[PDB]
Amino acid sequence: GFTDYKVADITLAAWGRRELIIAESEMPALMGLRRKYAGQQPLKGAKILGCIHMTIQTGVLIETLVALGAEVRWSSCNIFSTQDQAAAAIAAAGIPVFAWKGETEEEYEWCIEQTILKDGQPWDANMVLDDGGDLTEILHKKYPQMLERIHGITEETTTGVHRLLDMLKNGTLKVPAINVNDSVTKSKNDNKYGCRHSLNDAIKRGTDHLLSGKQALVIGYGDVGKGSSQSLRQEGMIVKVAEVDPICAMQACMDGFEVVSPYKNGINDGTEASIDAALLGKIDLIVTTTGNVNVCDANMLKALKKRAVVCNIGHFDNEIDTAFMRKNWAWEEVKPQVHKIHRTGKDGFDAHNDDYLILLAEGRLVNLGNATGHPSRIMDGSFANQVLAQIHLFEQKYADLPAAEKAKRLSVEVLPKKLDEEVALEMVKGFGGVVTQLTPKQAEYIGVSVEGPFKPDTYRY
Amino acid sequence: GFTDYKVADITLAAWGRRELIIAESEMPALMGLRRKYAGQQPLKGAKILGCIHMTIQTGVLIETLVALGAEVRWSSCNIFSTQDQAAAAIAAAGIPVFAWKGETEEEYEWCIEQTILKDGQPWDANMVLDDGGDLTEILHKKYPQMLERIHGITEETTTGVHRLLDMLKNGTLKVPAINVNDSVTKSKNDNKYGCRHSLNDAIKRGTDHLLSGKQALVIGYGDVGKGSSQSLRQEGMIVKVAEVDPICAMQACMDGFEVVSPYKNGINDGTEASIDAALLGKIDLIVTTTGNVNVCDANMLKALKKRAVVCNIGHFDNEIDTAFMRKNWAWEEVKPQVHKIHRTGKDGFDAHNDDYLILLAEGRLVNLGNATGHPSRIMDGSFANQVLAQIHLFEQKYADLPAAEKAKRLSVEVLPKKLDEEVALEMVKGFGGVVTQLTPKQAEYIGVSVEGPFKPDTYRY
Amino acid sequence: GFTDYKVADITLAAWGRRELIIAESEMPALMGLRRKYAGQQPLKGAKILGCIHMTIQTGVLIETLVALGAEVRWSSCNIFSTQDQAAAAIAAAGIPVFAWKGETEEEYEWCIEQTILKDGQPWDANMVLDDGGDLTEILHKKYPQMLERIHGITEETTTGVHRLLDMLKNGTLKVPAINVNDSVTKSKNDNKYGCRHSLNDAIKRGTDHLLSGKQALVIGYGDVGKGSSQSLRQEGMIVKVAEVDPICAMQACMDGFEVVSPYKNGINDGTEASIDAALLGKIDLIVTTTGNVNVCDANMLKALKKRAVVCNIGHFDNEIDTAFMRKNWAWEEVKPQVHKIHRTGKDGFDAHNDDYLILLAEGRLVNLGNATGHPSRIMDGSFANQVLAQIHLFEQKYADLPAAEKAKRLSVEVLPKKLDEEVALEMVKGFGGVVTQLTPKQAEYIGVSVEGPFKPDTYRY
Amino acid sequence: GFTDYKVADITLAAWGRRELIIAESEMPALMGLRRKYAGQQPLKGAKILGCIHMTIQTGVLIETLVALGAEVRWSSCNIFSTQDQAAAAIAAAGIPVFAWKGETEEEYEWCIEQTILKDGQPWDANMVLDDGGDLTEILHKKYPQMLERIHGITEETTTGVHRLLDMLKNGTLKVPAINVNDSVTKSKNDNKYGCRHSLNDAIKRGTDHLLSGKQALVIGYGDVGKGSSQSLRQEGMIVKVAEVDPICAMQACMDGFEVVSPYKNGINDGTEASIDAALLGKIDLIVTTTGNVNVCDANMLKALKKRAVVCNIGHFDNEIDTAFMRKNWAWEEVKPQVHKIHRTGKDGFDAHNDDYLILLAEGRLVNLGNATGHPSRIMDGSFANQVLAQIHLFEQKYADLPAAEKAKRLSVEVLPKKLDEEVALEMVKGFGGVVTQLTPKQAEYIGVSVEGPFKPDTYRY
Ligand SMILES: NC(=O)c1ccc[n+]([C@@H]2O[C@H](COP(=O)([O-])OP(=O)(O)OC[C@H]3O[C@@H](n4cnc5c(N)ncnc54)[C@H](O)[C@@H]3O)[C@@H](O)[C@H]2O)c1
Ligand SMILES: NC(=O)c1ccc[n+]([C@@H]2O[C@H](COP(=O)([O-])OP(=O)(O)OC[C@H]3O[C@@H](n4cnc5c(N)ncnc54)[C@H](O)[C@@H]3O)[C@@H](O)[C@H]2O)c1
Ligand SMILES: NC(=O)c1ccc[n+]([C@@H]2O[C@H](COP(=O)([O-])OP(=O)(O)OC[C@H]3O[C@@H](n4cnc5c(N)ncnc54)[C@H](O)[C@@H]3O)[C@@H](O)[C@H]2O)c1
Ligand SMILES: NC(=O)c1ccc[n+]([C@@H]2O[C@H](COP(=O)([O-])OP(=O)(O)OC[C@H]3O[C@@H](n4cnc5c(N)ncnc54)[C@H](O)[C@@H]3O)[C@@H](O)[C@H]2O)c1
Ligand SMILES: Nc1ncnc2c1ncn2[C@@H]1O[C@H](CO)[C@@H](O)[C@H]1O
Ligand SMILES: [Cl-]
Ligand SMILES: [Co+2]
Ligand SMILES: [Co+2]
Ligand SMILES: [Co+2]
Ligand SMILES: [Co+2]
Ligand SMILES: [K+]
Ligand SMILES: [K+]
Ligand SMILES: [K+]
Ligand SMILES: [K+]
Repeated sequence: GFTDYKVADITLAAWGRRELIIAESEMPALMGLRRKYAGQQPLKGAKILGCIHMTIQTGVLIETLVALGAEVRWSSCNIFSTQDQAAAAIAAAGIPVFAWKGETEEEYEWCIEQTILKDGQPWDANMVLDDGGDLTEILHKKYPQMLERIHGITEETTTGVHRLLDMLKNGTLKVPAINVNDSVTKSKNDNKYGCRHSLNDAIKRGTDHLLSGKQALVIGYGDVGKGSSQSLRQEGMIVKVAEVDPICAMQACMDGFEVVSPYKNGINDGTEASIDAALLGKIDLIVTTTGNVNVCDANMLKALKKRAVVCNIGHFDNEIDTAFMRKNWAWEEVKPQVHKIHRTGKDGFDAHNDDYLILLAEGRLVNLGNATGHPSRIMDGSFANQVLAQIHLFEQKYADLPAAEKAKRLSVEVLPKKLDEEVALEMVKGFGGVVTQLTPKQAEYIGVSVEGPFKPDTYRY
Repeated sequence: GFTDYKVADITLAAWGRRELIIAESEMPALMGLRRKYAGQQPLKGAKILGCIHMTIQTGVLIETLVALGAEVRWSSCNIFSTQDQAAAAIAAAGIPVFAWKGETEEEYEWCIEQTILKDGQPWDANMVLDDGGDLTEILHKKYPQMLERIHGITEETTTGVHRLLDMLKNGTLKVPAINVNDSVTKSKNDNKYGCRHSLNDAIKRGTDHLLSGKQALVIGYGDVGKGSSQSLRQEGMIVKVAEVDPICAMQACMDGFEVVSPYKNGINDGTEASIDAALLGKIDLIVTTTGNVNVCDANMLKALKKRAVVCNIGHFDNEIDTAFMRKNWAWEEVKPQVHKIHRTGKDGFDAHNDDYLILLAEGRLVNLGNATGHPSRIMDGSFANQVLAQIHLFEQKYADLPAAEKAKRLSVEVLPKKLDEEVALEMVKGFGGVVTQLTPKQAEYIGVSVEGPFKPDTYRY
Repeated sequence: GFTDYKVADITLAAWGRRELIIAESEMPALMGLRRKYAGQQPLKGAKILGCIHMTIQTGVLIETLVALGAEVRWSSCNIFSTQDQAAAAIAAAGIPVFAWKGETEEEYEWCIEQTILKDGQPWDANMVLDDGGDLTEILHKKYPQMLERIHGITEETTTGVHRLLDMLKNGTLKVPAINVNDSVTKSKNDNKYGCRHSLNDAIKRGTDHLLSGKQALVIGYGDVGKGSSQSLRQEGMIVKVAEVDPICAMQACMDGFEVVSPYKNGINDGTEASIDAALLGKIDLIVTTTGNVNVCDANMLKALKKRAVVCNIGHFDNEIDTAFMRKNWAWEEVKPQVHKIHRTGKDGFDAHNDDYLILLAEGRLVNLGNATGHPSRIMDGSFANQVLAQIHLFEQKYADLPAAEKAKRLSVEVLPKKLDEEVALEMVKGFGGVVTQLTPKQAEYIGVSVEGPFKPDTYRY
Repeated sequence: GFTDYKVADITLAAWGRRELIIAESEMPALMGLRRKYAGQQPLKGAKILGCIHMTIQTGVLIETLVALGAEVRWSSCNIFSTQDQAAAAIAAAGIPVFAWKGETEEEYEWCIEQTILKDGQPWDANMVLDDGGDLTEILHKKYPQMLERIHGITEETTTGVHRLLDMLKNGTLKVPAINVNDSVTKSKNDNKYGCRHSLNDAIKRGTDHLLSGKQALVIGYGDVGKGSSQSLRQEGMIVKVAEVDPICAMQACMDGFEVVSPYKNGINDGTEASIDAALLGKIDLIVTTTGNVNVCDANMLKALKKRAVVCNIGHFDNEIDTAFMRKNWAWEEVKPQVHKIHRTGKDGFDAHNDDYLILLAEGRLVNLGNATGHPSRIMDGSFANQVLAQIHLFEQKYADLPAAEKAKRLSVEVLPKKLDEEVALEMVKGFGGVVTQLTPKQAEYIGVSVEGPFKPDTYRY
């Protein structure tokens, strides 16, 4: 009798359920929270709007929140990141989900509205779980009355956290948020090792190209850039790295990479003459990891080696100037989320043309677009933090506080290190690792409790 | 024309000068500071007490301070870390230096005193550069009147910073200090990549042991532990990692290491029954990296595989219970800083005994004891921060300020991120790396200045 | 009106053609032969029975053989290795092909018969291209008269060559063969680096398991074992290696792997008491690479850690005792070529049972069964050797020769080193690599020609 | 007492003996032969002329030969490769040895003659152990009557085997020889992994340069070139590889290296204009590994980046045109075996000249000249083959055979694979590895004995 959903094929639910059962055995921290908190039901009464990639891993996150007492309405934060068997299994469980792989931009917006509205009217939501900030901005711009009764936002990714901090700076953030990205068991696990696992994964599934012996250029060397560069280098690629941050560039040099710039002397003056055409003429694969705009621009695309692969693993697809390629070049679909971009003109192409580029996921997040994103055992850390962040903000009950009390708690904060450590401990135990217990003398020698926390907040790991 | 020094062999000065000239070509950030601030002469009047490993790298640091206007009196912070040709070259340049490789503990204390006192009476020092805090504590415990004329302390390493913070929280810190260690171009360069370069280097010079295919156990996975594990793994060792911090252990698992404890279930009950004898019976090499006490204890040493190598790369030698071995086991010197510890007895050993351990540098920090420590191009980052930290505190002139302003500036702080980035930039240029310059639109997009700083202070890299 | 084929779905032909166009640009050695030999038509009159994995890469091989003048009738040598879009593209080109992914065993035997028979009568073939030797043995055991007109066999893989050598020493081999496997551009490219690329690829596609931090056991350390071990180790797995060959075990040790046996002291007495249960109880992934029988036996499977992944990348599925699992344990299909094997027994599994193993491709070649096998740029080397071998034996015309001179040519040979090098050179050029030309003085100095061959036949590379 | 020796410092004997006792525990194959054969005395009556690097490892080899019953007279095959404490320890055991680190070329020849002659007349030698072929050449050209009574030669290295085969081809080889180099436990252990261990080791001891993030060019990708490339890559260097063998170049590409040539298009046109100056102007370190002549020629040396390090790890120094640098450029000794080559003129140099190269070991093999060569556990394999080869040829008694029998046995051969495997087995056991024993069914399946040999002679490993 349940119809409050829209997925690609509900008959895929049994397959999704089999994969959810597997993923549970791969996510000990998330399943540890399920057992620890099921009796006390900390999310009883919570009504969570969720917008994050509708994968098998998100499925385990959704059912954990529900198991702790929440009701949810869910959509994906990307048009290509949904796993249809995951969405089908969630909808089969009676959970409102509006997501499928290959949405159009209009369908993407429609799916978010379907979570916001129930039976044509605003849902009685009181919590928000977001990845990238799209759902968060729509609520602020269009549904401010709903935010009055929402207790908090838990944001997954670097880009979303940037947008939250902009709203806080401008005095336009309406409810407090927890920066889930900057838990060490998120940023230094998800962003880095997740992309290490899934970047070459997506490139292989999309192209089946040998990577060993070829030239790669990674734009950026943050957490995603670090993991992305290792994903290619461990496959045998000759990887060069571009960065605007000299500290990250220093790490790239020390990690054994040649730090280069697409522009002569690193100065992009807007002309084709500032492009290091000799450098780009050798690159077989360029990956953007910056969260910035136009870091693989039109003039870089013009100068790339013939038949090079172009992909983005940053959150939004404007890191590559795909708009330029649509306006000027002919797109030939090899298969879903794999396109040959013929640089010979806009209208038509010789099917045996050799002057083309291969674009993955149409410039969207390549790991989730052409593969399945991060593996369950890595997302275990990010999503255990998500559950702890939902519990924390829901227990605070910001929406119920008076005006003078709301003002003292309107912030974008991170979880305490003690909880960060406790998530990490379950992850380590999941590998069969054994952490040593400090003796009382040792604990006093380095000035910490035997239980932790073991590092000051300034520690960078 | 100069006789206020004490080195092992002044005839080594020409050799040391030849290596100093090479090291300058390997330290562009430090030498870059030398030229930029040369005419300004910002350290004129500075009289710096310096206590840090008297290596060739420290030699370039000393002559950078002198070139900027400073007068110094120097000693080493470790008995085995001095390079005798470096100390000879410094002494030959008319700089008071009291350091040589192979000091006794008595001679170690005498060397720090020869810097503190000039011609029988206390020097009119006004600045302090320290590595580990031994000189800092002597000043506070034995020469507190000299601290009245001292403007600040610049501390190199993790252990010294811990001691600085303890004095601050007890109200005993007499002068402000700069945590040079927690610059990213220090901790995430020196502590990590330095030990990656110099750990296997020191193990090779001491034993010439093949490392590939053997079993290692690294105690600790902080910055030193991360670099030490990679030093051994990149040589092909099978590395297991012990940690008390679950977050660091999580990093170790994701980095591809098995996380183990020397104690069953990680619980040391002080008894041999708690030792995982099967695990330690397979370890060919153990390395301590914790900055903690007794992390390789007497019971672990008894259970270690025969002929296993024992060494420490933390700052102080008490990470290993060498006192137990001195009390109970016979020591056979193979060569300087290499001993066979025969577990068959104290008062004699069969020349062909098979039941022994190999101890490097008598438990003192092994990279400087059995090799030359970190390479010049890495210490470039650390010591560019040291010079900047000295310039900062000396310009503050804390000692000449009223009491109301003294208590306001009495702190242990780090250099601004902007200087951290400018140090990193010179290091990248030294590799031939080219950093990209943000366009104005990109800088506005991510909310930074084109000049930087490029990261929020919370960023962990 | 061409209907002489059987594929899964001919409407996939255009997709396959798009991927064949890309594959051609990834296979410069194969496409170089196609253009070097097109006008000469060296395979005019050749009628080739081909039996090898019907992949995109095989498609480029087939169309190369056709472009040089040959007629072919093709099947796949494995029930799971066909790429249906590749089979469709070939069938759409008017080429008899009988292959689809997911054949039953009876359909597999039927497909080879459809190549052997045209219109119910034995085809007038004169060449054989084989991978594994199944087609070769059927011709010898069932169609011997057909071998009177066959000029030669070109065998792709290690297992197939073993079978050819057994027939040669028994005097049952009726036509000469070329050992394509033992070209250096095959065995030391395909067998090693191919599995390096495609082993972790298949495991990710089948399970999406995180590999970093988990425990793997690779049975065997030949060419396939070496590449498989590197596939897992580069992902951060802790890899242990098993071997019966001490020389190969020595290489594993030096490469940084712990060498272990599933049996106590390496002695398999057939009892569970000989299984090293403590070792296998920690293994998350076992991979067989031996070409031998029952190297992952029933008692090993009983002792494996719960939820461990089991797969074989050797040629035949009897490396793992899947017959035991099919007889005693309950199989739950997750998706095609992914089965959970519940060790709770044979009569009903619980969907939430935790005591299962995950078997990939039902024990068949996992890289081809769960992914797409080796990438085009690697198969370029193997299939360029295939073309040269087919040319060589077809030119010899063994079947049209005197009996005395036929006996002089009945042999299992490898291609000459000069052609091996010429294949490698085109692969090197495909990477943009530039080899150096020896000067005549240098060529004399080492006793070679400037043109090569550069190594004696004893050289092992 | 005993005076039949010449070494640097006899008082180093005790230190050398302590390191010999350690090395015995690192060489289980060599010590296993000592244990297995001591009672049989297989070398009773053997009188071995030995010319090979007088290291600690050669010391264990010498004492194993003596322990099996032989007498020896020894010299080093390189002027810089002797460890003076090893030579002193051997002389102190009453064994004739003529070697010291830092010989002149004239002293090198004198040392070899001191082994050949005892008390001014030819020694009653009957066996030869050689590394490089210098001793072999002198006997053929100057002492042919001694070769009448010599039963054979055991040659260690690739360059020496080449010289043997030249003499055999020309009919000038007077006694049979065993190619020790081409045992797999030699060439694929010593040549590869030995240089992996000792190349970066020697570069660090000589220069203490940071290697990570810098540019290397390895000339050659044979066994030594493969090991040398890994030695630099595992340290974080950006390694480019040069080769003339396209098969070896193919392996470099697949191993993740860019394959380049010092000459434009790989062609030397006899002028500086054919030098890729852009490439060489970026190289921080060049290593020659070829066994060829002038692979780092004068014009390459002129175009190398300022302050680049230049070293050779081939057997002979003529891989680098050191003669050109001697004639044209000023040499400044940094320290023993480390020279700055000032490219500003032959006359003199400014101490602060930036235009110099750093040459290690004056172009002689750098691992032995600037460090200690391969570690004991690797040399265990090579030198166990040496002992077995000495036994095999001494037992054959070629010198006592009639002319007609000599003709049937005058050859350059390798040890049988069975012995190669038994050497490997002891090396594997030294790591704690456990080799699996084949079942009788498994042995029959792959067609080998359960005892081995396990591979055909064609197998390349
Ligand atoms: N696909 C995934 O699974 C996944 C996971 C986590 C984060 N992300 C996304 O990836 C992006 C990066 O995330 P992060 O956590 O690594 O952030 P980060 O801030 O740590 O790294 C981004 C880096 O890009 C560099 N950069 C910026 N502009 C540049 C330019 N023009 N050229 C070169 N370098 C430039 C910055 O210096 C910075 O170090 C974000 O959009 C984030 O949401 C994706
Ligand atoms: N020799 C060198 O060149 C060099 C360079 C830098 C720092 N250091 C020294 O090395 C030490 C470590 O420095 P760091 O920067 O890595 O500090 P860190 O705090 O970043 O790392 C130390 C780690 O040890 C772990 N640890 C503590 N007690 C433990 C125990 N009983 N068992 C297992 N793990 C345990 C902690 O959890 C922590 O992660 C300090 O003494 C520092 O001064 C030496
Ligand atoms: N799937 C692919 O893409 C692919 C590619 C090439 C070859 N293959 C197949 O893989 C198999 C191996 O090929 P290869 O070239 O590596 O052959 P190989 O002879 O070089 O290696 C096989 C190794 O297995 C070892 N071995 C045998 N029995 C063992 C046992 N009981 N325990 C442990 N080790 C044992 C042998 O010592 C040998 O070193 C063959 O069947 C071959 O046809 C598959
Ligand atoms: N120092 C040591 O410890 C050590 C150990 C073993 C061997 N060696 C010596 O090292 C040398 C190489 O030994 P190997 O066993 O590796 O021999 P190898 O034949 O296996 O490798 C040498 C390689 O050099 C390549 N080459 C030749 N001329 C070249 C040129 N002009 N440019 C580029 N590449 C070129 C060849 O193609 C060949 O692959 C020999 O002289 C040997 O005696 C030294
Ligand atoms: N430590 C060492 N002791 C003795 N011989 C060595 C050592 N290192 C390398 N060699 C040998 O030197 C030869 C090259 O001259 C190689 O064949 C190798 O076996
Ligand atoms: Cl010439
Ligand atoms: Co998102
Ligand atoms: Co110190
Ligand atoms: Co086959
Ligand atoms: Co030699
Ligand atoms: K996934
Ligand atoms: K140093
Ligand atoms: K493929
Ligand atoms: K050595």
